[PDB]
Amino acid sequence: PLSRAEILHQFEDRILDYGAAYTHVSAAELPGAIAKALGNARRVIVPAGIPAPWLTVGMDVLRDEPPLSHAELDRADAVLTGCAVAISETGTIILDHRADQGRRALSLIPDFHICVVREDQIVQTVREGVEAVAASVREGRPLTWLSGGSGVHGPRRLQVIVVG
Amino acid sequence: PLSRAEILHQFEDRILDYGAAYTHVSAAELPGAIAKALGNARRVIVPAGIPAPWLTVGMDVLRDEPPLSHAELDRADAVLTGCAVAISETGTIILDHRADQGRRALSLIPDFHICVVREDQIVQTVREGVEAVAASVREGRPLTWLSGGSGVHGPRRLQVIVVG
Repeated sequence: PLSRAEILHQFEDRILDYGAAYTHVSAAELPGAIAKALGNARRVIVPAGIPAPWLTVGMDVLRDEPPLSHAELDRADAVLTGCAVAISETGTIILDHRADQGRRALSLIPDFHICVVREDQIVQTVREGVEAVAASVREGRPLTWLSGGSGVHGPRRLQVIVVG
Repeated sequence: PLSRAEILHQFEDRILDYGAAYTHVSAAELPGAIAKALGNARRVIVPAGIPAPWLTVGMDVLRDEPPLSHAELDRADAVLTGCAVAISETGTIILDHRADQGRRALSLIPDFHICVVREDQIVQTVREGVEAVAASVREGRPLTWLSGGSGVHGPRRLQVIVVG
């Protein structure tokens, strides 16, 4: 097994090669990091399970209750989500669409995805990643795997924020 | 390991428990099965890589070149896709959005998904399923895992057609 430091560095490398933005911050720095990532385009879709402390005044928060129309999603500047697990070897982020991630449309239609990944959600191998989401699969939850590897198609911009 | 027969029966059970329709047909029967699944609502989105022989006169074929708008996708009656692999234990179908599956929007926005699964694409375990799509992940292809387990949220209707 790789060390945690090597895993973090590997994940970073793979996310950067994907063409995504990447930053690793402390919990205290997180709200600022998200704010910084949004810049002056602050119309951000926020799934119900995103912790309040991540959010900051000046965000134009869109909520998905009632569900945002395709047009509302397309007009949003960004979507902010957590994830289920991330895999360092392939720079993969897996969503299982729990409350901090929202339904599939929220990370498909908007053009800029800000995805917050806790340091402890990053595993080295695909095998471990699948183990982490096995229960979600058994529950019938959908999974979306977004990968750098070893808009029309989805968000053309991705910011990954590792925290902790 | 389960036998192929037990695997097929298991996959069927899990897909049926998901609330999906399920049929197992021969290759010769496939075009008819797809036609039968569409009924009188024949406006079907067909990814470029779907083999011509699956398609039948009377289908109102929509192509995604140029890309269909959200409204065009929402107005379509169905989308027809292949898949990457299916897992019997969890009734999971994994898409990797190759040419016979199309971009993520095509299986998210329309309300009725007809998904053709070759008998040889069905594996027993999640472990095997991941092995089957590992190369896609390494390539950076997105994966969508649709699962029964052991519209707003996506297609409210799913027809699975196992072939061969």
